[PDB]
Amino acid sequence: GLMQFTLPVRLCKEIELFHFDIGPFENMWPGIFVYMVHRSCGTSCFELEKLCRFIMSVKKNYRRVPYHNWKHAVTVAHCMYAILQNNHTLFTDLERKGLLIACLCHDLDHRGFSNSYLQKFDHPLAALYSTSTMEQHHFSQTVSILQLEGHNIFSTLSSSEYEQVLEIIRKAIIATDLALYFGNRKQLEEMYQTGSLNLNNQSHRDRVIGLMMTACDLCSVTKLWPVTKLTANDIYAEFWAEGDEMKKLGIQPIPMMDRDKKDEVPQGQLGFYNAVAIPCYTTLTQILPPTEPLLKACRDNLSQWEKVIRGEE
Ligand SMILES: CS(=O)(=O)c1cccc(-n2ccc(=O)c(-c3ccnn3-c3cc(F)ccc3F)n2)c1
Ligand SMILES: [Cl-]
Ligand SMILES: [Mg+2]
Ligand SMILES: [Zn+2]
Repeated sequence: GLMQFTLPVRLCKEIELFHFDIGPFENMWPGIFVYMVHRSCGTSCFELEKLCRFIMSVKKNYRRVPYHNWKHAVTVAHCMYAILQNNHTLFTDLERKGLLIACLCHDLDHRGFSNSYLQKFDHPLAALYSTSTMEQHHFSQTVSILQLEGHNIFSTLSSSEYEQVLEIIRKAIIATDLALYFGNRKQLEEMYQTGSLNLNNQSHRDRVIGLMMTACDLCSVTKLWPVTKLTANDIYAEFWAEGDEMKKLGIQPIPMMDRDKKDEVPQGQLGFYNAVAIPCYTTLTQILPPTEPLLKACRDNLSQWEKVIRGEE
């Protein structure tokens, strides 16, 4: 039990900060995640043998796509770690366990295509799961991996603790469907502003955990500008591949996905910051004040894109 994961000094210090980038060394990402579980949760909350085997099976079931890959999973898990560590006392033992795993597993077996493309292609997954298509698949994949021999990291939880954590993970992964984000945030905005928000109301927690998941998922817009700008290439590589596939189905894609309209990206980023990312981190900061650094970094990156449009870069 007395085996700690230890990171070089720079990573040890910077991993605590919201804007940490996990770096280009793939083989350090597992250690970085176990490190975050040990500090967030405890060295006893998982059997290392089972955790390690769970992490490497999850890694294996992420695909070699430009953005929705293993690096994305660990990046989203790290943002969640930063939130839990800046909000120590507000979350239960089970919520800390469930949510880091939820974040690691939230895009399992992503193919690089939106729910929309699956529906218009008429993919079997779109028949199995009529809404939040990929997110139901992601949870399904999470459950399948937990059930491989020697992979059940929740074994030593009671039957009711176990049912609770799988329920936390299911809602967390479903909430990463950005189509559900708009309504979730509207409701949390209303409840905060009437003083009706109660963290003892489970269905209020559910919504707050929902908004944290959107925050962690979108967290590439909260990094130092050079990280944010370079992730955007990966994001748009997937978008333009989906646009190509739309044109193959005979559908003109939205401009976001059309690689012909590559000139419109800077304005498209402003819309996304203004319509999605700024509202998301604003409402998160209202509910969880210590997550303000995510709103601040997001605002800095909005300004960086405004400079791109104004020809200053
Ligand atoms: C038209 S809309 O409903 O506003 C809508 C639907 C889907 C994607 C975007 N969108 C546009 C521009 C971006 O930069 C991102 C972005 C930034 C960080 N993560 N993501 C992201 C988020 C996802 F959910 C999926 C894939 C992603 F790259 N997302 C907008
Ligand atoms: Cl601590
Ligand atoms: Mg997803
Ligand atoms: Zn994601």
